Amino acid sequence: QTLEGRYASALFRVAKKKNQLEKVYGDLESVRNALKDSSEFRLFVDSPAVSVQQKLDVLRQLVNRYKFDPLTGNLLTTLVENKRLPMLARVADAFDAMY
Amino acid sequence: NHGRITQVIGAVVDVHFDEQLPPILNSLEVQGHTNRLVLEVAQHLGENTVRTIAMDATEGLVRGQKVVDTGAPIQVPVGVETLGRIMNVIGEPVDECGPVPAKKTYSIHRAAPLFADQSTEPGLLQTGIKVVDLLAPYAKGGKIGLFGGAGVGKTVLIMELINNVANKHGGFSVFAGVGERTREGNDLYHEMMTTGVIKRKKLEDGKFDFTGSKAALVYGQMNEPPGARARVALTALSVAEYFRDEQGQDVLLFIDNIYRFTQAGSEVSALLGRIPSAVGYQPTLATDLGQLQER
Amino acid sequence: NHGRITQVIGAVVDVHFDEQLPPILNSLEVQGHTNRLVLEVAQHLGENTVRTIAMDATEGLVRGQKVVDTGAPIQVPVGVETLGRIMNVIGEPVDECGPVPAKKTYSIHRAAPLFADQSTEPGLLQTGIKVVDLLAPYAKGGKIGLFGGAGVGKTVLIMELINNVANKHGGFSVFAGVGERTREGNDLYHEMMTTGVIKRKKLEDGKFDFTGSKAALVYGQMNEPPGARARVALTALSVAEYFRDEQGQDVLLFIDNIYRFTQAGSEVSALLGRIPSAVGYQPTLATDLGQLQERITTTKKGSITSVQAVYVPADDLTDPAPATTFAHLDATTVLSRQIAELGIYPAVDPLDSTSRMLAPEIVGQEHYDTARATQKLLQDYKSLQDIIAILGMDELSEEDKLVVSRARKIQRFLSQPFTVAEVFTGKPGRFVELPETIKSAQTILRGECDDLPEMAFYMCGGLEEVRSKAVKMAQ
Amino acid sequence: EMSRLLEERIAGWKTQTSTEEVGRVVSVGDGIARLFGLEGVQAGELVEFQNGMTGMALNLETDNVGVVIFGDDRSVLEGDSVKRTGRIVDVPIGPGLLGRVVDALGNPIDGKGPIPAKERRRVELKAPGIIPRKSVHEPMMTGLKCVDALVPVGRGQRELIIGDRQTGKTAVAVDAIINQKEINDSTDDESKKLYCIYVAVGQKRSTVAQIVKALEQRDAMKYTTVVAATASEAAPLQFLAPYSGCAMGEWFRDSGRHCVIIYDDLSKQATAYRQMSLLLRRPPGREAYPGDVFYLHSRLLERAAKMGDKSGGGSLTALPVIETQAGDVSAYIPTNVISITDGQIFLETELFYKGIRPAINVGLSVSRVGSAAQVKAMKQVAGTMKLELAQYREVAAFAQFGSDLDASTRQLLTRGTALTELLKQRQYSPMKNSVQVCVLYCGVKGYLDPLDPKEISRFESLFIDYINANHQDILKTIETEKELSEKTEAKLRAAVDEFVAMNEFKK
Amino acid sequence: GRIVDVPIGPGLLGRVVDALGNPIDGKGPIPAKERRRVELKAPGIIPRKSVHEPMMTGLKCVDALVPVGRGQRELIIGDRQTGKTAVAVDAIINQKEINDSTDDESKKLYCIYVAVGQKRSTVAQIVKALEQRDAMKYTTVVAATASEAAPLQFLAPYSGCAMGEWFRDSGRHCVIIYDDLSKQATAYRQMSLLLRRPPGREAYPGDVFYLHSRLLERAAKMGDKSGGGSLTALPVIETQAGDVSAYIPTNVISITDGQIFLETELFYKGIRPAINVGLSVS
Amino acid sequence: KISPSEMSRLLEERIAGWKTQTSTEEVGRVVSVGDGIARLFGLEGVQAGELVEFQNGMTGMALNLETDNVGVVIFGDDRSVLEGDSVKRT
Ligand SMILES: Nc1ncnc2c1ncn2[C@@H]1O[C@H](COP(=O)(O)OP(=O)(O)OP(=O)(O)O)[C@@H](O)[C@H]1O
Ligand SMILES: Nc1ncnc2c1ncn2[C@@H]1O[C@H](COP(=O)(O)OP(=O)(O)OP(=O)(O)O)[C@@H](O)[C@H]1O
Ligand SMILES: Nc1ncnc2c1ncn2[C@@H]1O[C@H](COP(=O)(O)OP(=O)(O)O)[C@@H](O)[C@H]1O
Ligand SMILES: [Mg+2]
Ligand SMILES: [Mg+2]
Ligand SMILES: [Mg+2]
Repeated sequence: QTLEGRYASALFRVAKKKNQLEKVYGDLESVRNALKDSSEFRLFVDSPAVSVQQKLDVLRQLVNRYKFDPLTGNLLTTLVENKRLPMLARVADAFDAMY
Repeated sequence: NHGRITQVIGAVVDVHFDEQLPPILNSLEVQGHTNRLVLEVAQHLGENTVRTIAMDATEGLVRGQKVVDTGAPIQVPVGVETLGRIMNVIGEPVDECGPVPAKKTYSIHRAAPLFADQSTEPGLLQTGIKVVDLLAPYAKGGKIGLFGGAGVGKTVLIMELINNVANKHGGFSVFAGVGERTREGNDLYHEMMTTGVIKRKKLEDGKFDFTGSKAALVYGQMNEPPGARARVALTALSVAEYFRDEQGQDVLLFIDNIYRFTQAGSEVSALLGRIPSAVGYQPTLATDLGQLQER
Repeated sequence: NHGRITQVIGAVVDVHFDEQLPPILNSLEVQGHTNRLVLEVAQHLGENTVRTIAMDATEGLVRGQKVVDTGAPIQVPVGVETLGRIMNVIGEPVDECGPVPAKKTYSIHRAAPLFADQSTEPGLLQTGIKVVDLLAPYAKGGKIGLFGGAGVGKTVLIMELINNVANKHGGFSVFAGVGERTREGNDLYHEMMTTGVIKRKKLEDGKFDFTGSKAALVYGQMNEPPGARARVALTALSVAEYFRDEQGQDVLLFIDNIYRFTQAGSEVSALLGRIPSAVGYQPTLATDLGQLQERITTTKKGSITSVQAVYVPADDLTDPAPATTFAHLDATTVLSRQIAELGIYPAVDPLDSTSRMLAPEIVGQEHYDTARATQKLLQDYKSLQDIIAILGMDELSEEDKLVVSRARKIQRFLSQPFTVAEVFTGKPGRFVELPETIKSAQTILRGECDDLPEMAFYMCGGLEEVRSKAVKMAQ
Repeated sequence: EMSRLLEERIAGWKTQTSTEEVGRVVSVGDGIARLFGLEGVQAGELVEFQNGMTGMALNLETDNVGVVIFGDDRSVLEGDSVKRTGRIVDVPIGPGLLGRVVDALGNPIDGKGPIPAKERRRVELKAPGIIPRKSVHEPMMTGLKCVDALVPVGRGQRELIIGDRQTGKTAVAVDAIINQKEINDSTDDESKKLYCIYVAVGQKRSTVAQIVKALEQRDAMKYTTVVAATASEAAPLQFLAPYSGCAMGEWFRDSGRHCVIIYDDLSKQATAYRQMSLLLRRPPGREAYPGDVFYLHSRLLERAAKMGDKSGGGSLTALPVIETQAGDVSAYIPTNVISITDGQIFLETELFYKGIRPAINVGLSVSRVGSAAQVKAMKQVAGTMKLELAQYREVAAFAQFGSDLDASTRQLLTRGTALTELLKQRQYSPMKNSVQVCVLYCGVKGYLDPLDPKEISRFESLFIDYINANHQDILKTIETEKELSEKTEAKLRAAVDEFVAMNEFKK
Repeated sequence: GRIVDVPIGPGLLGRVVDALGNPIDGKGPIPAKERRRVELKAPGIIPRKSVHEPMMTGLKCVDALVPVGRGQRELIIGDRQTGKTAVAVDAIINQKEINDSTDDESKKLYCIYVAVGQKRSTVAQIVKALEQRDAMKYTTVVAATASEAAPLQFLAPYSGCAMGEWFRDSGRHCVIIYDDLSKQATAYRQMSLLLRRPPGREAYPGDVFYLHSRLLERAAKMGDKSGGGSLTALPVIETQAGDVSAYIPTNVISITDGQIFLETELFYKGIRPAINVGLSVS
Repeated sequence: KISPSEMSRLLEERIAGWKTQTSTEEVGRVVSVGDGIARLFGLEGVQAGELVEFQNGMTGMALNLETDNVGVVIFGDDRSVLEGDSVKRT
């Protein structure tokens, strides 16, 4: 329904369909834990001083430096393209609320 | 800078830049179509996006079209070379006589004179007309209402004021047409060329030699969009401020019509989505009229 | 329970609680602040978030400050200890005489009395004013309205009613100042200390003894935010409800102006996220007023007489505020600027004014008949204003000329010099009983005073003064 | 945990973390700005932008901060850095502003140097209460006959100067300012001296310059400071300037010094507030004005007060000015202000076009304070003058029939016409109180009834010069005793007789 | 699962109840077993007939120059303090003689007084005036006062129409009076604005016409097959400055079978009731 | 508040790494219809005041270019047009 609901439903569908579920689930859980523990990733998401290019670059570096599937990377690129990165944590809860 | 158009809503163009946004009131030149299009910034919105009012028509524009930032507001030329010519809000001439070869350019958005640089001694203006100097004496630095339409002899009064102030006080004059009828502008131009207020002498090669004249013209045509009709009086006002400051001589400014300027401001405020005031007018009415009249 | 301020918009504060929410109308105290800022809950918004209206200025608040829930709504003290003492909306005294040592406190918000607990017994008041005693008799135990613009004499009329009623009352009384000038508040305080309505005494040890007082005071004035103006009348109503419930004694409540209370809502609802109504007023313009007025009512326990001054912006009686307020009143008094420009004071328009206690089953048939004859006369005079202005009195017949004479005479005769006006008028006050008014009106209507001039009825009270003034004017 | 990654890629991430004292602009437009950051910012706090421009932290949303810019929206860009000054909006006060023109925020413009600083009293403070306040019991010498006589202005009062444009409002203000020179120079004690403040809001800059020049000519800037927020200036500054002037006067009020503040015109301030409100997308009301206009003017005016014996004893008058449209005072803003003030001074265009200047009507002009704001010497005369003018106003409907009318009516018309021609005054020519008393004593004793109306002007002037040459003792006795005893009254009658004897007039 | 409904029957007669049938007289509950839905479809074109029986108002100008029938919907429109509630209460009081001198329910006229926006003091005064004349054994009252929330003021007239439809369909004539309807419109505006619905003219919705049409079209004169009952309506409207060019008066004038205008000039000239027999029609 | 790109048929493509953006600047898909107005997603390249053509032969004028959609006025009735239709530039 909601924005995070839309993104979570799309990810749930595409994860149940093609790739996996446990991989993306653990990825979202790790991301949420990093958001709630680092205390700077949250500000990196919320701050507007960070350019879209720097955002995408940091996201791809996080992709490479961690166990990461391309579906979550496309999700993050989409949320950046639509100015919905602050809705990451909420979206994660939806992906955790489907369990 | 270089940016891209993100959307077009009639005469309201929203543009995107990658870095170093332009300040407000700056000018932006569109690249990729004829009929040179100038955009005046009016509002920042976020996402490195700005909103702009167009000085001309927006038909034929495309999203992603490239835009350049001039780095300063609309810059009108100034000098004794602007005498006898006609000019639009963006300084370009519309008299089909060549370009204005001026050695200077002034912004149309200039801060008013301060409290210190202002004269406390008022003084009349020796026109040379009996009824005026007797029963309704004018003043320097003043603003004179002229309640009268056509069929009364207004244009001849205008030309007489110009000629008499140029002869005696040695000061030039300026005429601004704020959304005037075009045939009226042609009639005024021909009447000026006839009465000697303008001296358009042909040259051998085919150019013109605007010798000692007594008035510049700045026409904002009725067919022009809102944004142009609202920024015409400032153009003529800067052209006159040039003579005031460096030349140091008294000048006469004629605006025909002040109300039309108010209408243009109200329209521009309605396009940008600002909530109108009491009688439909904009909420920036007195402020804009003061930004104008305090100069 | 502790909470955090998340958002601040002028006189509105959105707070966030973690564990448990407070109900609506509950009071919240901000801790990291100079004064005692109190917040009244108004809404719930989800995410354990709450919206509140501030009873004082929000300058100095921070997104992160701590807030404490008191667990109950605003509590105002009650008793005979509030008498002879000023108290703001949160009960804090601003009289500079000590604290209020009252035992019991009532909530600002109370449900109105029920249908069965009402007693509509018709009585009358002795105001001493000719116009209201004749054409708009005031009802003992009912609501009374004084409608007018700015500069027509509402405050002077309320002060006159205070001098002519409250001092001769015996029971208790209350005055609520809702968006009025602080100057007149101090003036009323000192006039009350003068007339003995407030009996202040300074003990040797700095304490005070207000024993003997018969009037409380509640003041939320123009120098206050809207939240501290939309909750003052409720404070005064609690203070009066205590008297007419437990004490069981008649009380007089005076409100200046009630319109300010609605105005505060107008400058609040925009911030609470509500769609505006016709003239920017609230959609809650009627319930927020009816919930205030229905608490004012005579019951089987006691009685509240009320005298409310109702502002009328731009002299427009079709405004939603006075239009709604008209439905809640038992007696009405509409002041006019057109009549004040003629020097007539009180500038009461006797045709727009009306009442429910004018029927012959309450007042006699001589009173009723005199009032109705006077109204007919004044309406017949009003009907000729256009033709007099255009053409002139000469076009009129003789009956119409007699009508015009008697109408001007009875207009000028319904003009009384009050006692409180002596400071800017000089002429002494004139209390007037009802039978003298009725006899004078009967004589003027019959034709026993056509010989007299027109300027002999101006500020004279009875008729003996009119005849003496005509004698002195013959010279 | 992962901060090294952001520090490596963003190249400067560690500095943008502390959003508690530094913020970043996001949007700009219509005088409003949005900031991200400044979590520890107070409401009403002053904020400093990158290019020296300033603003007020108006709204504290959940994440963003809505700011009002004290300037034009061209010195503020999206991306600019924003700091905290750490204090609420404040202005300087005390001695040091005297003789200095300043903007709304205490920044000078007359080009004479910087200004010293107290602890910088705040702007939107709360007014006093009921106990420390006191009733008005002493006057404010304005220097106008009609005002000082019939519409007396007290010291601790709020009287309104209301009238259409081009009627002599600023003239009344500047005369009130100028009349205080002799009273101030002759005392050297700040308890009796009266300073002043003149706040211009939306007024033309040329007029302010002319006023300052006229005050400097007459040495009336040793004790005045001017606060200019003109039409070219932004709307927030017009909205402020009244509050800044009142904050400057609160120093005199609390100290025990007496000050008078003049507002030119308040309606302009209301218009500026309407602008700022409509640009914040707020819902309009009557004439598009919001509901917070009454609160604006009432916040402003309730500070004018006469403090008590225990709060120092100071005072603060206020002579707000309002421009109507076709004399309509049944409008919204005039009625909003009439409900706030303690009086009213009306001005008409008919009387101003005829020639009657000052065009102060007297049936509509009122004053709640009244005689308490007068001395006994002026009471004894102004009572009779007010009564006679009331009679004249009553019986002027049938003035053309004066031949058909009795001698009483003709005498009333003659006395009223003489008084009406006596209330007239020139521009920048006030009068002392004793001189006013003497002139009105001459007037209300039939010495002007036979005299022709047009002569009454020069008569007055001559009479003044006479009493400034020989009868200075009478003037000092009136100024000291503040009363017209029988001895001074007889002396004055003898002087008037000698004057009418030694001088010739048309009748 | 229940749609909002109210009780109906003769148990309401002599009782004062709120918008939902809950009593407020303070004497006992409501003995009624059958309920009725509040919002309902009005009766169609076929189960109706022309108006032929009169509704004796007790007044002279009304009964003579502005007659009223049984099955009619006649508006009582005027300014404040002009004699509208008095007209309605006289109409109620005139029926006690007609009802006492019979035991045929087909000829008796029962009455319903709906008080929207009024204060409880006024409703108590009206109840007292009716009890003083024994005019309550055939009336009931539905009090949705000012302290009562907006939804009750919005629902009270429909509750009264539901209570009267029992008489209409049972073959017993009834007359229902709405005091004032405009107050109901104001309550509806409040509810709709607080539900974030968008406004229209004078901040009202567009559904005000539907609101009053829904309400007044339920008044009808049924045929001999549907019993032959009736439900007369006498709504009341308060205009401001006599402006019947406003939005609510215009609608309710265009959906009624008559008008009884009341003026203040005539009220003070001596004409009481202040019925302007020119504008008033039937 | 949702964008045409945020509907739950395209995000199933973006999330799946589908990069089938080869749909030219000429072709777009109708997103909304009503009262003689249509709102499209695509046509990044259409000029203001330009004519566009629908599946069923009807034509319209593009007036309100926006960052996420394109506003079109129809030279006919809306019964012909329905959500999901294709639009091409002339
Ligand atoms: N006593 C007076 N005698 C002669 N002229 C006067 C007098 N008082 C005022 N004036 C003249 O009236 C004119 C207007 O003066 P002033 O500026 O004080 O009026 P105003 O109401 O403030 O006009 P504005 O609306 O522009 O502010 C001036 O030319 C002034 O000389
Ligand atoms: N026939 C009548 N004769 C004399 N007086 C009447 C008559 N009818 C009504 N009145 C008087 O008119 C006044 C108003 O009564 P009523 O209750 O009818 O007011 P209204 O028209 O319903 O307006 P509102 O209820 O809003 O105040 C009362 O004083 C009443 O005595
Ligand atoms: N009886 C009266 N006699 C003389 N003047 C009056 C009288 N009543 C009112 N006024 C004048 O009208 C003004 C009304 O002010 P106020 O008493 O505060 O009424 P309001 O509250 O309606 O503004 C007073 O200043 C006074 O000069
Ligand atoms: Mg008052
Ligand atoms: Mg002025
Ligand atoms: Mg009624």
